[PDB]
Amino acid sequence: KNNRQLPYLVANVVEVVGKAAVVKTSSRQTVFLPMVGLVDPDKLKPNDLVGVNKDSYLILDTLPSEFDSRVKAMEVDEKPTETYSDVGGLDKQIEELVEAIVLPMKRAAPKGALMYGPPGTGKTLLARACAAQTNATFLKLAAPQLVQMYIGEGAKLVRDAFALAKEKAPTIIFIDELDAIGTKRFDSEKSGDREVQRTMLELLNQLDGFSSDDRVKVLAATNRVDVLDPALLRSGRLDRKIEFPLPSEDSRAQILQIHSRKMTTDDDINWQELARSTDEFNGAQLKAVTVEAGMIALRNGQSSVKHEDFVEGISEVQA
Amino acid sequence: KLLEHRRYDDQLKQRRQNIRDLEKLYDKTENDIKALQSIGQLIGEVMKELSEEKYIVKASSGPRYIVGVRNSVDRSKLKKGVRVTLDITTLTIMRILPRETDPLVYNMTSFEQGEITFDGIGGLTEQIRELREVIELPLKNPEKPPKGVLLYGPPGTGKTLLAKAVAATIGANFIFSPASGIVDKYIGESARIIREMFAYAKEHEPCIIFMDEVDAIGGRRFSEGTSADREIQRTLMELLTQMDGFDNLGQTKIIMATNRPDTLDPALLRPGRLDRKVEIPLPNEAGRLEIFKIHTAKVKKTGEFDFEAAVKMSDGFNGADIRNCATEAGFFAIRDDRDHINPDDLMKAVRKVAEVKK
Amino acid sequence: ELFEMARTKKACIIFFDEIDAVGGARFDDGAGGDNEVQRTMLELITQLDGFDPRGNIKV
Amino acid sequence: EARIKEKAGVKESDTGLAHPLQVARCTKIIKAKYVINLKQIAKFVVGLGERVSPTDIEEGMRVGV
Repeated sequence: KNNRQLPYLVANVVEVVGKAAVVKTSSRQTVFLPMVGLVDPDKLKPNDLVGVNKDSYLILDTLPSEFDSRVKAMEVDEKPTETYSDVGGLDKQIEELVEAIVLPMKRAAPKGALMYGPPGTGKTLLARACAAQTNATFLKLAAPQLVQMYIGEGAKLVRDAFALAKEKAPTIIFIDELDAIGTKRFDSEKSGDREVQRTMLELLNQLDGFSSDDRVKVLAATNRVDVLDPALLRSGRLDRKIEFPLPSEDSRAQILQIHSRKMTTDDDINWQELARSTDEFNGAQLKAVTVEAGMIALRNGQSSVKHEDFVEGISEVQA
Repeated sequence: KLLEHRRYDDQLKQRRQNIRDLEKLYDKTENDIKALQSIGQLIGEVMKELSEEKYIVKASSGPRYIVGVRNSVDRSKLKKGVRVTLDITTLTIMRILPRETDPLVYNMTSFEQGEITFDGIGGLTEQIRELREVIELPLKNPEKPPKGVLLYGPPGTGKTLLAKAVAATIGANFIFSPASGIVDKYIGESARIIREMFAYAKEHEPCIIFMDEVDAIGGRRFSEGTSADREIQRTLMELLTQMDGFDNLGQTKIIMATNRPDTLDPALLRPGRLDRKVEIPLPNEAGRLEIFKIHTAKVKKTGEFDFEAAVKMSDGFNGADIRNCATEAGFFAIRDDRDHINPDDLMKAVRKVAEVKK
Repeated sequence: ELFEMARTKKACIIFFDEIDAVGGARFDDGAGGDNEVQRTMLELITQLDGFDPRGNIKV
Repeated sequence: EARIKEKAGVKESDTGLAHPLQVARCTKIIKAKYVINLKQIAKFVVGLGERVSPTDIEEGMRVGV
């Protein structure tokens, strides 16, 4: 009979004499009840999701903490498949990537690493690469969401981000432009943004809450960081300060390769030339050249794309 | 011919044993079945006793109500602030209650003492002693008690761990406070939060109160305008109220946390609120080497593993940076196949540790 | 919501006059109040990067 | 006509006391209520297992998340 409703009100707990429990509803209403039938004193504990007859205030079900907000705008692409052949030249850190994530994952430590350098390289992809590679839950997470009107909403979000990810852990939580939340300023004026700060602090505390979980992997990219912390460099917090240098030319020839890859080409191509003529392109500028050369190559009528085409992509002002 | 006794007892033994296996679950489930008749009953504290029956009780869910007693009720025991079970329709006392609130381990964070003692993070020893005497002891020597103690420097260096190591040494319940949850939104909940943090601890004392890095709920704010900063100031003051106010640390003590001190309300730093401003410098070459052979060498390592020269190259590191030094070589260890770290693993790390920062 | 209804309106031109409104590259995070405004870009920065089709959704 | 027609539609909400939508109040069905409140009254999620309702979760005329 009493089963069930979608959803219930939930409530949290104080007492668990010994048969006694008092709970405060999602309606913000406290009832006593002799501990109901469908629940277990261990299931019972404060701060919990529970099925409760809304009318009777009779707890029906214990509820797992699941729809405890994923701030559903939080974007979880689960371990998408991306190679290290995706954007080349980065083997430096790819090692470190492995060294900061893969190896800490599979043996017996860092809970996360810290990117810096401009993305569009596929820094994102690097994450996405390891998202495939390490097979830990990838969280593509924009701090703007962590940036909120509610007070400590972000922290809540961060806690949100923390916990449900800890379920999907092994997880790699990606963060873009940490400096968003990466400035505490200097001062006692910090409530100015308490959000971006405390969220960091909350995060720091989360990064502080554990050490050994490789289940939690924390990946933060910036163009460059602003404030430093031995939280920002720590075993169990952000351990690894990871450079993303704008690649070298053969590395660009390596990356342009991947971009030139799916292109139809007659091989007038010489990459290194392009690679030499180009300077420090994060991958997509090669791809931009790749892009333009194609539009060019069509304007040339060419199905295949040629070196000159790419030269003309370059020619399309790269500055 | 005699195989029947089994086929008799075989059935029998199990059968007769299978009796209450099944049968137990019924009544238990039946209780659960039954208890579904047992219905929830509202809660509240007595604001006061109007008449012996007549009560002023603010619903724990909501506003005040004029109510009477019910039954099995002691109009004696019924008293101000007393949690009582209340009625949904009759709207009167459905029972008289003990009381406590809040997620003790969550909104409040309740962990007893600390994981490793002061020694394991030793090399902060100045503080280690210095704090203990100004924190632990004033309990056990009735001959001010201390107001407040504020860490600063880089966290977790042992820094955040200090609290646990602190918390460990006293015996009090360590109660951790992260900040913003104390006023998320949640357009209110200030003292009720903090006083539960006070009062629960005040009842549960000895308790350690540790408030994390308190610049969102601490600090002097900005223009001191209203972002909801007026929330913070309150919250900022709620402590001030408990501190510059008569509320003492009876057996419950308060550890303040910041990574930077100058980030706090000047009035907060004041005695009557804070009697200690706890620095955490970086370990010296000694302190490092101290912490070095502490944090590090306890990870399995060769004597080949380079003890001081690492420390020589180990400079401006913290307690966890020391651990990083270990942890980094550990990369090379798992990279060199080492349970015991080897000097090879090490100083690659050391510079690499001395690389990113000092 | 932009990027949301971007994909709703797909084959759509997201057009910004006044990229200078949010500002451009800046250190005014060193001041510390601008951060969100800066982030608002980084917002715009972040999300537009990875998943948004810009052959259809024009920026 | 449309009134009484949509009065059904009205009543089609009005059972269980019930494109942004913001909040669906599809209200108080306990067996069941099949709605989300994102709002400070009785926040709700239908899920945890396979949880739907054939055309429409429930009510408000509002039916949805």
